[PDB]
Amino acid sequence: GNKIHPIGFRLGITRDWESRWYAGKKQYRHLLLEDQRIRGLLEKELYSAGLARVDIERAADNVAVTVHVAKPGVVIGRGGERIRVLREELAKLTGKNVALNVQEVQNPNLSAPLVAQRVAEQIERRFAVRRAIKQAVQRVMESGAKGAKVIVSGRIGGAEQARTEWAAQGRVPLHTLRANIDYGFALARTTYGVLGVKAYIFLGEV
Amino acid sequence: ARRRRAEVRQLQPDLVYGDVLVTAFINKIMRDGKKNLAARIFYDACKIIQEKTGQEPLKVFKQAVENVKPRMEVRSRRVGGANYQVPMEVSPRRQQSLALRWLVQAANQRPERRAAVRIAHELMDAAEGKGGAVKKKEDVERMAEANRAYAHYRW
Amino acid sequence: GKGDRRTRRGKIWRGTYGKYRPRK
Amino acid sequence: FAERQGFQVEVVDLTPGPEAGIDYAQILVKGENAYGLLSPEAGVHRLVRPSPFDASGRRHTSFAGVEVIPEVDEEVEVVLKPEELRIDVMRASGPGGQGVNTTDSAVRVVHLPTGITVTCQTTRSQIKNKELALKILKARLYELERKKREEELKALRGEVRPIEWGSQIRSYVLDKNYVKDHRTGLMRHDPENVLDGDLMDLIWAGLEWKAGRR
Amino acid sequence: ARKALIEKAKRTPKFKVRAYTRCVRCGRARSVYRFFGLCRICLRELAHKGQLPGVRKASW
RNA sequence: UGAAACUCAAAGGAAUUGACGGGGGCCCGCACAAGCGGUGGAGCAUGUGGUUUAAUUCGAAGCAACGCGAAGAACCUUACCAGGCCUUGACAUGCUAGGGAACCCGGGUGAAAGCCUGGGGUGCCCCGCGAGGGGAGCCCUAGCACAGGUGCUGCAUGGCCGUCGUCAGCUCGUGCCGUGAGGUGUUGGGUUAAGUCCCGCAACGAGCGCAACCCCCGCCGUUAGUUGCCAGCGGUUCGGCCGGGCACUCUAACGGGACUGCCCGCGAAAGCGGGAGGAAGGAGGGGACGACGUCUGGUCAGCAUGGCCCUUACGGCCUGGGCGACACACGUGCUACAAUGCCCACUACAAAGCGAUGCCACCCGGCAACGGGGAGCUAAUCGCAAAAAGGUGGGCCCAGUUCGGAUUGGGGUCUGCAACCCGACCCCAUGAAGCCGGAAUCGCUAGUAAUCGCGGAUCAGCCAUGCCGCGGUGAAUACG
RNA sequence: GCCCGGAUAGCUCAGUCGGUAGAGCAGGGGAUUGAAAAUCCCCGUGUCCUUGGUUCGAUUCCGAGUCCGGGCACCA
RNA sequence: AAUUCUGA
Ligand SMILES: [Mg+2]
Ligand SMILES: [Mg+2]
Ligand SMILES: [Zn+2]
Repeated sequence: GNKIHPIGFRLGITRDWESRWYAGKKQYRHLLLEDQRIRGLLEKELYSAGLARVDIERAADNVAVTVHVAKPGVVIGRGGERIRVLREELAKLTGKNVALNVQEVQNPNLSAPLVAQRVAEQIERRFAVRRAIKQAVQRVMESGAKGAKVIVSGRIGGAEQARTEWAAQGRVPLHTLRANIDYGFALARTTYGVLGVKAYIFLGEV
Repeated sequence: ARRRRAEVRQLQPDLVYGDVLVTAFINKIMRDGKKNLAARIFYDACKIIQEKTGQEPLKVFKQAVENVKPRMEVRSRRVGGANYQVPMEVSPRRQQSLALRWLVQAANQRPERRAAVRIAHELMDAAEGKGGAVKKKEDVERMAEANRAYAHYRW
Repeated sequence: GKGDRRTRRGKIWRGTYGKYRPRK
Repeated sequence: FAERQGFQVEVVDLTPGPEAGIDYAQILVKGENAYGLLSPEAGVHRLVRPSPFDASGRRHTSFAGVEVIPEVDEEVEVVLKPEELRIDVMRASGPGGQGVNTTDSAVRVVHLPTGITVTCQTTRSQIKNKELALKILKARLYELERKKREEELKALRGEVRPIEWGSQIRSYVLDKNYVKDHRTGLMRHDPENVLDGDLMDLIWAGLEWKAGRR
Repeated sequence: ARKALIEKAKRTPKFKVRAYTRCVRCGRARSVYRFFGLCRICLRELAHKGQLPGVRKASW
């Protein structure tokens, strides 16, 4: 039982936050709770896009909701009906100006949360996990990178003897700070146990 | 201490006598790092010297601390099922440490209720070759020599 | 001693004030 | 269990042993209608749990037997009144003199309701030999009249005692956590709770399954 | 006794003494910093994800 | 010379890779030695076994469980018991019916929960001023599908964390050798904390490891000036208090510098020793980081979730009891046995954090805890706040005492609806055992051990002696 | 039945001129070991068979009885 | 010069 989260370890430098906004010790509670109620509602209606991140800035009485995705589409619809009914559901419980935004992800294979949900689906759709991993990893390194690593917990195939298939490629020094490595973690939900998957995508440096 | 031969920490020269040793002696009288409430007692003893012998507490030191230095003590070893506690020489460095220690302990034994009195007196009897610290010196030297039977065990 | 509730350190170790440790 | 219902305990015997556990435990519990309550719990109780006396902690099974017998007869008295005894006085045999030929020294005490006959010729008198033959007939009786209180009581207990793998009355397993009464078929899920004295119910059922076939 | 418990953690009935803290992510009742309002677990999992403004692993 | 009955699904040879050795060789860690202070003795605080109680919920079990969950159990918490009640239910969705559709306010019986019962009256879609009701928020009674479970299964699981281990290790690709398992690389030689590196070598590279890249502390500077200042002087009632000033102090941001670069000794190099210069050397002192993996370890009771089980109760609510129970037993801690001491009076030096139904300057009452008033503070500008040991001078004079403070009796203050269980403080009177502790046993190699005090977290208050930080004084020993 | 000897901690045995109750083992607590045994510390442990007497008072000295271990029961 | 660990 070792290894610690590679995000909270890079926060300082390397990786940036995901919700920056100063606050006073009398609101922080209520406001921070708001951000959660947002990631909670954005959790459901948005999974079809691949919410690979949700940065939220806030100066005061406003919100800088930015939902980064690799495939927008369903986020808006074809003009402005969905992304409009989302600002609706939003302020339908948030007293502020939900200033929404939407980025794009050019290489969806180089985004951990994506590759995570990806395999997380190949699992629920009964696929050779032994394959799906060596294939999802055989997708990154080719589509440009230097390191790749995926991990799946016990219950592969349903065997009661819970294993844990490793599988990585390239380089992945989780000890080296100057590197920036994308980390992801999705949860397959099948009839038997409740598997877990981790994605490790290596990128830049300096 | 298996790699380096450790290091002989440095003693800051005294701040009255200028002796790198007149401090090593106070340090042993220092309980809880209170060198002020320690050196005080010591200096209050030096006044019991100059107030009970014209001898300046300096030769009462280089003498009482020299008449206590054990030439050889016993350091046990075991060759294999051998309860042989071999006798052997003492490192000039060690000697001092063993001395000063026995001096404080001995001091802390006398029936004098104050303190500096004890240190002063024990220093007098030890310079005058008859203090409880020397009692431990001969006691130690008896064990030694008396076992010269183990002379081929000078590890 | 540090448990004698009727002295100096009695209150020091305790963290209170009383007849045996008035407010300066 | 016998301290919750209100009954009183007497530890007639308890004895340790080598490593850990218990060698023999014999207890006497009183109170009104006590045997009827601990009569169904008479057999071999199986246990299945992770073995603490193993390094790997493997799942292991343990067997132990429980016997139950009430306190009926207690006295010890065999006063053989010379009512059923046929004493004979035959002439002594062996050495002696005129007196061994002419004195009816030898005696034969005959136990008529049994068939056993003891004889004595050790001494030279009849009244000391019929009395010495009763100090012997009483002895050989004190072993063949107690041998029947050991043979009428070795088939009076029952039969369930092999302790083998396959002779269990109830199974206690803390692994998956449940109790299995192999007589009635019930499967209780509180094993750590049954190990405190809550037995009224499986004794309720063992007194229906047992006295339901006769 | 968890859901039906937070449904008593929301109001502030008779007296204030029975007013007690409670995490927001889960029903944690112990180790809850009035400040954030979250237990030490949720708190740690969030401070790790980065969803916490200005929070960062110390070091001295 | 030499069988059978019976019985077993193997007995067996050599050769891998490991593990183990009361085998060997080389080299590490407060592992022992060296050295200091502590436990186990006493009283007490806390956790645990046991025992008992109707219940004393539960888990954790050698190191790696036991001041551990628990960083705040009087009802709350609360999951346990006794008792009173509620069942569409405290909550999420949705359906159906006439009520009813925002809504606020009484009475009665009961300990409370709950059941009963008394009123104002509901904008609104809107044919329509209207009789009416379509009406959306949406509350009430009845019905259905459901909700709920801290009930079980941590060897069904996720995630997270402990330990080996801050150990020097573990692998892959290709080639070669071996029929193969498998080895070689990764051995030997030397060095280092290190599979760090150097040299050879059927190997050549590479990956996960260490390191470095991150922060704190030390030396220096640039920019910055309501903290600091006669460094310069001014007036200065005399407190940087005034104006006035960035040279210091400091505060936070960006950089330099140390790298074995320079000399000399050794070696083929790597590298080691010592010397200087330098504030600082051979990883300068601390963090943070902890590999393939082991322990079917622990955790369904933080959350999630497979599976089993109950659903007018295994759910929900309530007053109250319990988790605090004591003839015993183990662990971690606190205060002590004292003169390098205790008590008494007076006066000084820190750091890190923390304060609006919040920390409280200063007066007045009360010996006091504590209570009135009231100013200042969104805080490098006011307060919490006195740091303590110490420096200092006056009395105890070695007696279980002016040591030590357990226990008990009497009196009060403060939160809190409420201190019998069961709180923290104040005063008086009580002053028990303990005179350094059998066998065994704990930590630490330097600003460390010891000693002394300050802050925070949770929290109304607190059983906090626990935990996480901060600073004052400041050692002995290491041959091996 | 005669003569001789004994019973004392749960077990096996010692012991006093009458006033003192002891040894080894067992058993309990702690300690070591991962845990057992072995080892080490710390303790407790009795109408001295019952029933009478003398004595100031008896586990001991005499009387009776109960049980146990022995030796004796020959000449005809 | 110092014994033992059953059986998924
Ligand atoms: Mg060290
Ligand atoms: Mg054996
Ligand atoms: Zn939580």
